[PDB]
This record gives sequence, C-alpha cells and structure tokens, in this order.
Amino acid sequence: SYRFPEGFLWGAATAAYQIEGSSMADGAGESIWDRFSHTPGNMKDGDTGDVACDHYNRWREDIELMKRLNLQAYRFSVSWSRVIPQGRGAINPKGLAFYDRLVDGLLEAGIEPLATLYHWDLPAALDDRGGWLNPDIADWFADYGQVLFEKFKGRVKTWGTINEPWCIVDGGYLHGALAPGHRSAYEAVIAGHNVLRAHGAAVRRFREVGEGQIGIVLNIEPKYPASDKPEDEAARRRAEAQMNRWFLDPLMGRGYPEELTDVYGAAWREFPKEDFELIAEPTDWMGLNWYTRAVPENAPDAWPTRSRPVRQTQHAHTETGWEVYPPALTDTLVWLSEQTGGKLPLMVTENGSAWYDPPHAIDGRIHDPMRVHYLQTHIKALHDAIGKGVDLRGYMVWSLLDNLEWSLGYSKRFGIVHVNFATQERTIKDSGLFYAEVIKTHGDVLN
Amino acid sequence: RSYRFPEGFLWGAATAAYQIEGSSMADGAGESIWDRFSHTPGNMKDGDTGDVACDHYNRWREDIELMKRLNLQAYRFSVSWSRVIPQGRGAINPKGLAFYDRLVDGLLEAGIEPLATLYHWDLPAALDDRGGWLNPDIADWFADYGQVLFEKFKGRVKTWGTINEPWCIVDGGYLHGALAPGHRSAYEAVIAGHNVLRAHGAAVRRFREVGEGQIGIVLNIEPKYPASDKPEDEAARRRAEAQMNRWFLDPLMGRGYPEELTDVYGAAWREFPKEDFELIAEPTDWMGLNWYTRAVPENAPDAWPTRSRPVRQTQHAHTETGWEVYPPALTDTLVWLSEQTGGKLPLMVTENGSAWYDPPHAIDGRIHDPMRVHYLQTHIKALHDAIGKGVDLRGYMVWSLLDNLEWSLGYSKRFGIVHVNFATQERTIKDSGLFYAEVIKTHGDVLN
Amino acid sequence: RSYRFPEGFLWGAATAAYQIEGSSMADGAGESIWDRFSHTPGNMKDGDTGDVACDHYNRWREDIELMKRLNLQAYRFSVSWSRVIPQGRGAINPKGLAFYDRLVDGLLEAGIEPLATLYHWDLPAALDDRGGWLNPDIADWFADYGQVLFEKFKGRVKTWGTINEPWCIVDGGYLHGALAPGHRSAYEAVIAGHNVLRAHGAAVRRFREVGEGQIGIVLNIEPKYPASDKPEDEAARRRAEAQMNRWFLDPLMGRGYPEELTDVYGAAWREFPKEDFELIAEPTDWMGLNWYTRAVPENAPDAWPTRSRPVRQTQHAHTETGWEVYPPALTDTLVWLSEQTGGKLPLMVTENGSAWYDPPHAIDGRIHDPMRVHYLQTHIKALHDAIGKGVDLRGYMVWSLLDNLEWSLGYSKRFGIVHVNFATQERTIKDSGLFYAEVIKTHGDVLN
Ligand SMILES: OC[C@H]1O[C@@H](O)[C@H](O)[C@@H](O)[C@@H]1O
Ligand SMILES: OC[C@H]1O[C@@H](O)[C@H](O)[C@@H](O)[C@@H]1O
Ligand SMILES: OC[C@H]1O[C@@H](O)[C@H](O)[C@@H](O)[C@@H]1O
Repeated sequence: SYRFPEGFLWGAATAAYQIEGSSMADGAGESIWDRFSHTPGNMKDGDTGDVACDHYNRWREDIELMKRLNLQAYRFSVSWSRVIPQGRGAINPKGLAFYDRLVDGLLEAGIEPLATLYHWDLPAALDDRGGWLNPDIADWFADYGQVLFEKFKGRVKTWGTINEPWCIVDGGYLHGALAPGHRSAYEAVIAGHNVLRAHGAAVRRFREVGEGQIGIVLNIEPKYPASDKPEDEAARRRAEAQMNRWFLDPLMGRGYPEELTDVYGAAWREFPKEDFELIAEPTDWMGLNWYTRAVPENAPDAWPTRSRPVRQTQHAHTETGWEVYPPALTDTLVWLSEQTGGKLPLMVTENGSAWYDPPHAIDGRIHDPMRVHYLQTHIKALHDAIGKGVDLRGYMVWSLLDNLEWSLGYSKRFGIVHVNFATQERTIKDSGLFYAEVIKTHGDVLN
Repeated sequence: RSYRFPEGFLWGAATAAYQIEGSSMADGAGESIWDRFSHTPGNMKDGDTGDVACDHYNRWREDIELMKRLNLQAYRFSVSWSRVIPQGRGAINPKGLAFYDRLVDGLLEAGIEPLATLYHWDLPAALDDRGGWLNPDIADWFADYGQVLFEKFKGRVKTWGTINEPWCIVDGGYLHGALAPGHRSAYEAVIAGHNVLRAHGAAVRRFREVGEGQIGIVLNIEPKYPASDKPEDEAARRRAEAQMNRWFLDPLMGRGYPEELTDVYGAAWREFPKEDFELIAEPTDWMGLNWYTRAVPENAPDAWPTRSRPVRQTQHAHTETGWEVYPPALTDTLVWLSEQTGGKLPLMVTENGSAWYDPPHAIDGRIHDPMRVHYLQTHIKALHDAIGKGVDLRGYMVWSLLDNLEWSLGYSKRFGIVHVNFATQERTIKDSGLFYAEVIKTHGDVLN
Repeated sequence: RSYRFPEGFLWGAATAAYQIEGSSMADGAGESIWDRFSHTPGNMKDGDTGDVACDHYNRWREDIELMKRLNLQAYRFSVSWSRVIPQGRGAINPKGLAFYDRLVDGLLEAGIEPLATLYHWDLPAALDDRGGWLNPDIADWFADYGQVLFEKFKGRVKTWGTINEPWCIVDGGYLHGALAPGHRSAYEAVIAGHNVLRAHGAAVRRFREVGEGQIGIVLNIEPKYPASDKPEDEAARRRAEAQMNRWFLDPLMGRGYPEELTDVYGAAWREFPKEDFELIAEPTDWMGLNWYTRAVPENAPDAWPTRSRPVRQTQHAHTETGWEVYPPALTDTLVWLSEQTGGKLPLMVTENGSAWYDPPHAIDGRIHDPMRVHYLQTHIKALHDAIGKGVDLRGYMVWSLLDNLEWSLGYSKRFGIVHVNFATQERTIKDSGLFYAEVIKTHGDVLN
C-alpha cells in the first residue's frame, strides 16, 4: 500500500523571479537579477525574467489551475524588492498588495500558502551596500521578514526563511554563474556565514512578532562512493562537506565542518561564537529540496573542492543532466532525520525533473512520460522514507509552472503545467494530471 | 459551462429508519407495521426483512465517519415512531430516544446538519390496530409524536420533514397492498390519503406551538409525458398525473382535490368537511422533492384504478428498479414544482439516486458503479439548470448513503453510494461516493 | 394596569468571575490583573480580595439549586480568561475549561439558559505585561480566546457577550486608576478605549467564522440630566454624556467618536486609522444594557478631565453605593438606546439592581431588604413602560444573584438577591429574591 499519513500535505512550488514578470511594475525596485539578466553572456539565449509566466497578472487563472490539480498547498516566494524597493525603508503598498490578494485568493480556494522570504532575488540597493558580504544584512532581512510576519499573521502559518543557501553562495559568490555573479572563495565563505546569520535573525524576529512555524530550506545532493580508493573517499567528503554539511551542521549547533578548512584554504575564516549562537536559533520545521545524487571522485584541478562527479551511465538523466535515482531520496531523507535527531518536522519543499517539452501544446496536451515516471518513483521513495520513521509532513512538486530556470533560461521545463511562453497559454501536462490523482487518492493510485 | 452552486447550497445524503437500523424491537422498541409485514411469507423478495439491515443502530459511529469522508454537509434521516413510543401513544422509550439523541449530537459534532423526518412508513402496530391511517385521530397521534421530538431536539434539529411520500404510503399500503400494512382498497386509499394530509397539517400546527426552525412535507413526483396524440392517451396521462402528482400537492396548495380523482376512484371517492382542507393547507416553510424518473402513460382500460400504464422508453437506460434514466425531466419537474408553489416556497431535493447491480462484496477494496456515477453527474447538472431557470433550490440529498433494504424488493436493489456487504456489514465507498465527495468539495465545479 | 411581559421575555440573574468564584489561581489557573491589584495595600476597602469571594468555583452546584428555587430562566456569567488560558495566549488549561463545561451542562440540565461573557475586567497578567489594552495585538489575542470558547460551547451557549462595560474598564482602569490595572492617564485611556472597541470587533468576526448563535457587547449607560439653564452647565452635561455614554456606542453604531471628546481629552486625543472603525462597527445580533442610576452634572472647571460633577438629588433615596434611585430614567435610557440603534438591534438589560445594608448573617433564616424589593418592583415596571414605548427588549438580568465582591469597594456593598454569609458561605434567599421569583413565575402579573 502507498496511502500516506493523515494530514500529509500535497502541493506545488514556485519562485517570484521565475514566474512573476512585471519586475519594475507598480513601484517595485530593481533586484540583482534585473541587473544580471540584462547583462550579455549571463543568460542562455539572452532570456530574462521580464515576462516569465506573467504570473503577476495571471495569478487568478493560476489558482484555478491549482484547484484543478487538487493542490492542498502552494509554496511561493515574496519578491523583497517588490515589497521594499530599496531593501530598507519605505514599503511599496501596491507590491505588498499583490501578495495580499494572492494569499487571500489562496485561502478562499482552500489552499495552504507556504511563503519563502528569500529566493535569490536580493534588492540591488542592498547589493550596492555589499549584499550578503555585509553583516548588516542580518538586520535588513529581519526587518524585511517583520513586514511580512505582521502583514500575513494568521493567514500565512508556514514560513521558509532562506531557499537553498548553497545555491545562493556557490552560484552567486563562488563561481559567479548566478546573480550577483561574483567568483571568490573569500566572498563565498563570508556570504555563507551571513546567510546563516540572516536566517537566525529572521527566526528571532519571528519569535518576537510572528505567529506559526518557521524554518530554513536546504537542498541536499548525497555523495556516493566512486571507489574504495582513499583519495576518492577524501574527495567525497570534501564535496559532501562543501555542499551538504556547510549549512546543516552549524544550524544543528555542531559548528562548521572541518573539511571546509581544507576546501577553502586561505579563504577560510574563524567566526565569533555568538554568531553560531544566532545561527542555531531553534526552528519549527525544515524543508528539503531534492533532485538527484552525485558520485564524486578525486579531481586535483577542480576548484575548490578538488572533486568531480562520475557519470552514472546506467541510469536516465534529466535535461539538467541530473541522474535519475529514487532510492537516494529515501536515503537522504533518512540521513537528514538522523542529523536533526528525528525531532524536527521535515517537508520536501522541492522535487521534480526537467525533460524536453514542445513550446506549444499538441492538441491541448503535453505528453511527458518520463516526468510522470520520475514523479511516481520518487513519491514512492517518500513512502519508503516514512515507513522507516522519518517525520515527513508534506511534498511540494517543483514546479507548478514551466518557468525561468535562472541562468539556463526557459530551455529547462520543470512544470507539471506547461506554459507556452509565446502566448502565456497554460496546459496541464500528463504529469500534473497524474499528480492530481496522487493527491486525490492520497497515494493509493501508486498501488 | 460553469456548474458552481449558490452560496449556502446544502449537500447531503439520505436514509430511513427501517431500511438501515435493524434492532427494530430492541431496547424497548415497539412493533411496527413493517415488523409484521416483513415476517409474513410472500410479502418480501427472498423473504428479506429489516431485522438486521445495515446494523446502523450499532454502527452509526462508523457511518458518521463515512459521512465525514464523503464531505457531507447534511444527513437526512427518519425517526422510528415505534422505537420512541412503542405503543404509538403514551409512555416514551428512553433508550430509543437516547439513540437519536446520541446520533444527532454525533452529527452536530461532525459539523453535519441533521435533517429529520418524522414519518417514513413505519407506523407503530398498536396504532394500526386502532385503524392506522384510516382513523382520523391519527392526526392528533402524529402531532403528539411530533411534539415529543420537537421539544427533545429543540435547537439541534432545525429542519423538519413531516411525511415522506404520502403517495407511496397510500398507493402502496392501502390501494394495491404492496407495502405495509398491505391493504388493497380504493375506499381505504381515499381516506388514508386524506388523513395523512390532515396529520401533516396537525404536525405543522403543533410545531408552530412548541417547535423551532423550519417544517415541511416531502413529496415524490413522477412527471407524466405524452405517449401519443390520441385523446384517450392524454386522458390516461391526466388520470395518472392527478392520482400520483396532484393528489397531495393540490390540497396542500389550497386547490382542493383534483377532479379527475372523482373518475379514478368512482364510488370510493368522498367529499370531506371544509375545515379539513384548512388544516391540510397549514403554511409550511419548505418542501422536499423525491425524484427518480418520469413515465409515459398510455390508456389501459384494465389497469385499476387509473386506467393507465407506462410505455417502455427503450431509447434510454433503465435502472435495476426499471426506472428510465432521463435527467431533463428532473429540471422540468423542479420548475413545475416552483410554479405550483408560487416560487415562494423554498425547495430541496430530499431524494435522488439510482439502483444498479453491485457485487455482494467489494473487489480489491472497491465498487465500480459507472452508471450510478453517470446518473449522479447528469442529474446534478440538471439541478444546476433548474436553478438557472429561477427555482429556489436550497439543497440536494442523495438516496442513499448506504445500500439498504429497498422495502418489499428487499436487498436486491442497491441505492447506496456506500456499498454494504450484508454478510459482514463491511462498508466500502463506491466510485459514485468518491465522485459525489468531489462534487461537494468543488461545490459543483468538478462538473465543468 | 397590567404588567404582563412579552412572549419569550427572558428572566435571569447575573454574576462575574472574579466577583464570585474564588480559587483564582487554582487548578492551573493563571494570574490576573485583579490578583495583583487586590493584593496591593491601599487598593481595596478593608483589604478585601477575591481569593475566596462566594467560593463559587467549589459551590456552583448549590448555586444552581438556588437558581432553580428562584425560577431563573437565565444565568448570565463571565468566563475567567486566565483560568482558561493562564498566559492569555498559548496553551489551554483543561481543568479551567472543564469547570465552565460542567457549569454549562448543569445549567442546561436545569433548564436554565447560559449567557456567557468573554471579558469581565479580569485580563491575564501575562498579557498586561505585554501592554494590555494599550497593545493593539490584544484585538487578536481576545479573538483567539473567544474562539476557544465559541467552539467549546458551540450549540450549548447560544448568547454571547464580548466586553462588559468598556467605560468602567477604561475610565476606572486607565483614566483614574481606581480599578485594575490601576493606571492614571488620559493618553492611555484614549488608546485603551480604542483597543477595547477593536477587540470587540475582532471577536465578532471570529464568531462569524467559527461560532454559532447571537453575539453582542454590553454597555453601561448613566443618563445625564440638566442641572440648570446655565449654558456652561449644558456644556458640562454634554461633556459628561459624551465621555461616558457616547464614547463607545457612537463608533459601535458607525457614527465615529463624539466631537466633544476632542475637548475632554485635549492633547491626549488621537486620530486613528479609518479601517479600525470598519472593524469596530461589525454587525451584532443584540446589545446589553447595564443600568443603575442617572446623573445631574454641572460645570466643574477643576474636575479632570470632563470638567463636570454630579449634583446630589436629595429629593430621592440613594443606595449604599451612593446612586440616586430614579426608575423613570431607566425607561428614558432604554428609549434613548432604542433610538441610537435605530430600533433594529434587540436589547437586553444585562444588569440592574441595588446595594443596601444587610447584616453579615441571616436573622432567623431571613434577610429583610424592603428597599431592594422596592427598587426591583419599580424598575421592572419601568421596563414594561419602556416596552410600551417601542423598545425591543428581550430580557432582564438582576445584578446580582449573590452578594459578592464589589471590586475596589470590597464586600461592603451587597447587590445580591441571595445573601452570602462570608464567614460561613451560607446562602440565604433575601425577600427581594423571593419577590423576584414570584415576578418570574407570574411573568409580571404580580406587579398588577
Ligand atoms: O534548478 C531547478 C530548481 O532548483 C531548485 O533547487 C531551486 O530552488 C529552483 O529555483 C530551481 O528552479
Ligand atoms: O424506491 C427507492 C426509494 O424511494 C424513495 O422515494 C423512498 O423514500 C425510499 O424509502 C425508497 O428506498
Ligand atoms: O459597579 C457595580 C457593578 O457594575 C457592573 O456594571 C459590573 O458589571 C459589576 O461587576 C459591578 O459589580
């Protein structure tokens, strides 16, 4: 049987810059992605988030779609620069009003709104003050958090602080593939620390003025052994430490992983103890974003982890080049349960896959059998995790809509709903239809 | 084409006491006319009785959990007169009243609106021994019975039905004898119909004196369509229509008895005192419609007493009870009823559903009943059309919540959206139930 | 002259939690502002506290038997917020809630209608440490508290009061400091009044979302009569009237705050956001009037802050609390109130009564209080007169069922129609209680 526990929450997820469009509309400020996406060479095919899914204007239709998919929850992000154009100071009434209407529309539809404070779109005005390199950001973020905490008190009960610190730092400051496009280990170390601090500050502020549950959202990519060679095991631990333990360990009060000292070398720093007290501020829940695993081997020229993944040719790969391997989800869920002591309620805040779909519907249909396969096998893997005692409270499919996959542009479709970006026409994919059955039957359809 | 229903539109399912409860004479419960009738050989298919039925008397909690799983907002049920007052008059049976007390509290705790029916065909045998519906004093007896309930559940049961389908009671019970008490007499039928109407009026008055909320009657209507252009067939149609659809509605609306009845019942027809019609026409707050099908009557000189017979409509599907599936006739009927009641009387579909064959046990935890699903979706759409035509329709109750005893046809006719394995009493939600749960959740939008 | 009251007119008696219960921090119960206030020297007459009071928390069953002896049809009581939610927010206290559960079931069993008040001056101290009525979040806090009750007693408590006497709470608690929490500030008074109104609105909205029945606020009114024809005295009268009788009623009726308040509070007066007034004016189902007396204000330049003072009306009797006895002013007030609410809002006298000296013990099993009897008969007659003048008055609650703690004035002021010997907790029904019982029994005919 695959019936899920009582109260288990099924939903789907999005992010502001990836779907909203209208980036400068109605008072909204400039974000780092406004700058980044309009700089030549940064984005595939020169794609930008200027229009995206036009969600800012078509959110009502999108909610009708959520209802057709039988969604019980919708996880979304709030654009900081849309709400506070300069990052600090005067609030933008219309910008806040958008999310106000959105949340009311969701509650009317019977859909639980899951809000994320930061999904990679820092206000440019704050980037001009150093962004995540400026320790004061811990306060800025907190204040920003407060604006929402008070505005949606009693309506938004489940809060995420930061979405994937590792992507923000590794993509934004270490390798520069993401906004703000810096490439520096020194900056990567500092930015990671201040992201954690910002999370802690926001949680404290939430304790003072908020109502409900708050937590961080981490992505994890489990690193499997390439061989029994010791240099490869050392490589595996470097990669695992840099990607999976960098943020989790200090969040659990265990400090930074020792291996980071080797990974970042002269760029590594010692931080004040009270910083770690702030960072480990107790949370109510944790989100896991999960897609795949990796099999790292030693790679002396790979900066900075000196490791590289070994291609697992025995399995299918997504268009983002990610191995399809459902058991590794179960394992990860087990592992995380151990790291949090079984004491912290967990939720899969993102899971999904990118495969090729045509740019238009084919007489009113999009047939994506591999996305369907991914969905069913990984959800079964969730059931396996719950059977092993992991406290899993919910599952959010990434993503509700085909959207802007950041620097990879619109070429990577993660949606269970197809978006024709020429016409903004939405078409429910076979995967969405199937997910609607999984929700409807509460998992029994997998039988 | 949208199918979202009006704000406050109430979704539910319906049952009746003798058809589901069992334990009919248990815990002080009195003997009813159906206790006698069902234990007389030849009266019931396969010799089925209501002795056990769905064992609801013991398993009502499980049944409430099933109501919650179906997202029901209302539960329409009947109270067994003989369970509450074993001799029909006099001493109350505490355990019997306590059952409905627990039931109603359990419903309210579940957030489900209790819709109570005073009389659903199970007259106490002690009152039948005093002439039953042939005795005018029943108008008082019924009222007194009603009072007991009105005061016991004051503030908890806000929506009350008096009589469920006067026509089935009289035509089946007194005219043709297919139902309890099994009499066959036009003379008795006329009197019984009249006293049922009077009893309804008396109950409404008593409700005005001691009750709280809304009270009304529940009528079944089977619209009669033309079979041909022959005038004798039209006369046949009007006879059938008068005897079945206008017999009770008309005096309830102050129009007296249909004149055609004079021809239908002949020497058995009677004139009744003028004040009786005043009692019968006591203003009500709402009316229930029980609806399943239509008929296409033609002339049949040897058919007693309406001299009519239905013509089989072979172009359409028929249920296990032989009823034509024809959803537009629901819409028409609702409109018609709205017109007969002047548009001023709030209406509710208190019964609608269909019987199809289901296996006696679930098959891998399931019952696949696609025809019942089809009936459900098309007729609910027909409700939407009726509302679009200005009918003041406030709710819809599916007959039935459970597979149960279909009276004289026994357990062979399954009307439930929840399957009952009568060997094990195990309940299994049918595909029709799952779909109805979807209709309620989306408030009709799933039909889009 | 007949004095028969309307059909359904509800007779009852009233109490408040801190005034009768005792056991204030017992069985998980939290600390309230009155726990703190009453145990600070100088605050209470004779150093009296609510530690024991009428020991009602332990003797509620005996008290219910007393209600039955008085023929009460209703019992108006308040729920201690800190007894149910010790810290004001967060965890519910099961034993505390269980007390009121038992109480309500016992009342319903006795055939007595429970009229519940959410807030009767006993704020949890933990919320006072967060600013109390000065903190806007209290509007939410109160609502959540309200929800706990609304759902716990859904279907059992059908009539709800939100706030008992905003004016006493703010004027006594924040303006002059004679009541808990003992602040003395016009600035704080203005803010507190605003947030009490907001809290009422929030509770009404929450009640619409999760509750069942009728909900309303309870206001005290002390009608201000002319002292002379001097214009400064009329200006004084209008200041006093605005500050006491119109401060809360007007925004509740959507008329905004009285203009005169700008003059009364001066630099302490504030403008509040417009949506607050949308919240404050949330439609209610009924309104309670607490009434005892009138005043005859004259100009008094040194009287802070209304610059007015009452003129002693020596032509009439005065109660032991120093209140003039003048029954016509009750009639007038009701009429006035009827006019202010447009006649559309059902009214109930939630408090009326008088304090006179009684001995601390019964005298051969009796307490002879002829002036309290007199007050009762004349003011009930005044109620009848008010109804004859078109006031939609549905009921009357005598303050109080029991001799109790008259807050800062302690046990020295006896308002009970039932005498309480505070040395022994013995209850003795006073002559006034006997007479009131006869008034209820005859539905007013005894006044003839
Ligand atoms: O790369 C696919 C997805 O990965 C997730 O971890 C990020 O939160 C999304 O913003 C992104 O679209
Ligand atoms: O014939 C099916 C159903 O018909 C309805 O009109 C009656 O009220 C039910 O008791 C019966 O089970
Ligand atoms: O001041 C005397 C009385 O005033 C009433 O309006 C309050 O509700 C009582 O608690 C108090 O005993």
